[PDB]
Amino acid sequence: QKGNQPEGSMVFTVSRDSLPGYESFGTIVITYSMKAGIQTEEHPNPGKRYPGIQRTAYLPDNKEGRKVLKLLYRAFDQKLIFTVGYSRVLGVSDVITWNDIHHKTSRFGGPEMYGYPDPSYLKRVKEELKAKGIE
Amino acid sequence: KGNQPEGSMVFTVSRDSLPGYESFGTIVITYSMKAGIQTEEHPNPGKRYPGIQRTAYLPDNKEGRKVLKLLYRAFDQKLIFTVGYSRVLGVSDVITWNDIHHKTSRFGGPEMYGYPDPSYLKRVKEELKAKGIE
Repeated sequence: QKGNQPEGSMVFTVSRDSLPGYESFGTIVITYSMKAGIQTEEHPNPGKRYPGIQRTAYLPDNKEGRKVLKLLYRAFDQKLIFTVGYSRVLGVSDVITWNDIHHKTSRFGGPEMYGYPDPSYLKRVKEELKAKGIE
Repeated sequence: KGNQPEGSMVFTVSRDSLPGYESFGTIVITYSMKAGIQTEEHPNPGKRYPGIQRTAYLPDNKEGRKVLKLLYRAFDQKLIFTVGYSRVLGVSDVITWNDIHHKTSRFGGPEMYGYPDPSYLKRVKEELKAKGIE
């Protein structure tokens, strides 16, 4: 239902250029700009500061991509796109992290590079949103 | 020449404007950097670092396009990123910027690494000149 995402903003814009696998369409560019803050009782280490982050994600500008954009706005409103805590790979804590809804942060390079082509990505991200009760 | 990890730099444009640069579009630069193993040119040779993805923004005006061309040269000369200490993460052994500052937000001004910031394009050109890209 409702998460512990930091304060911040979500905006988007579009480019006429295409993503691999979606050559008939332009590209949605989502920018998240999240503020530095102090962990609340809603976070794993209350009282400890965390820095802000900035992240950009990409979607094809087609009916399905715009539906996912709408669902991501819903998740952002429900404070579910990001959380604060441990970041698995580096094993650092007290940082802003993603929250199990994967975003393509590269245009190209396929899944190895968190980019396109990735023909099942839109289906996968919808599954991840549904797991948060967002459909 | 620097010691930037393997990776790619691409750009595209949006018709929407950045604060302070009304009636020009927005250049969107995407950097896609591969995980790797530190070389002898890095601070901890032999240690692995994970890949990163970063997007940066510039106004699509004359000055912004000049900066884009210079950033392409810097990327070609392996100077945009390095591997080392990140104060944000509080660790080293990660892919970091290399003292060529990028705006990773559209909005929110300097505190958010975004626009408006009337002195940014001058600053980034100076930082490029410091690496001999001019």
